[PDB]
Amino acid sequence: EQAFLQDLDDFQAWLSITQKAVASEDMPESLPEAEQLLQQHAGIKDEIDGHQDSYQRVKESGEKVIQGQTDPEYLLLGQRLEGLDTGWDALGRMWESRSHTLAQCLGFQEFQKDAKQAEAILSNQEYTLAHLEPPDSLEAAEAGIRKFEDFLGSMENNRDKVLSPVDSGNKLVAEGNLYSDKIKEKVQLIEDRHRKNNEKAQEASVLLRDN
Repeated sequence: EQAFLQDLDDFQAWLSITQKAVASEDMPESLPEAEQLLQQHAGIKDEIDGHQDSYQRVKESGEKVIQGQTDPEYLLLGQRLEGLDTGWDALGRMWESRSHTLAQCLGFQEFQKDAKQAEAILSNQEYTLAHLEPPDSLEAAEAGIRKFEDFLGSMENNRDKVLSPVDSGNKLVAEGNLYSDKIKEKVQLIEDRHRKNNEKAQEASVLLRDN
């Protein structure tokens, strides 16, 4: 009564250790962290699939071992095997659930990074659109117009960087991501500033041309 027990002891311990790791409530707070946890979770899956076969052998053998036995040792071993089946199923579900949550966390972190980039682009656009300098001379007049044209060119260049988080955000919300509240709010503010900047830039274009 050694090889079987050792393996049971071993698997149960591995199970206990893996359930704990998966039971973690640690939520990513950065995109690199989010990628880290995903990697670790992926590794845990490999360990789980790697233990499946041995789990089955222990399960099936456990039944034969206790079968027909009446000594306390076997009755206790029998209860222990019930635990194993439970913990094994519990682990599977815990993993799936944990995997599900980290994916959402990766999605939100990515969005957060892109959303912050768009906010910066937008703040800068707002700064430029905030004040127009009256030409002190012909040289200044040419410079103003030209500088603004390049500005308009950059608005067009960053267009994708601004709209990107809007599309990724809405999609996250559409998938029912757990951060939806924060995401909805940030997506709206971006959309609104993007809309206002464009309108304000169109008016400015006219101003610089007719004055």
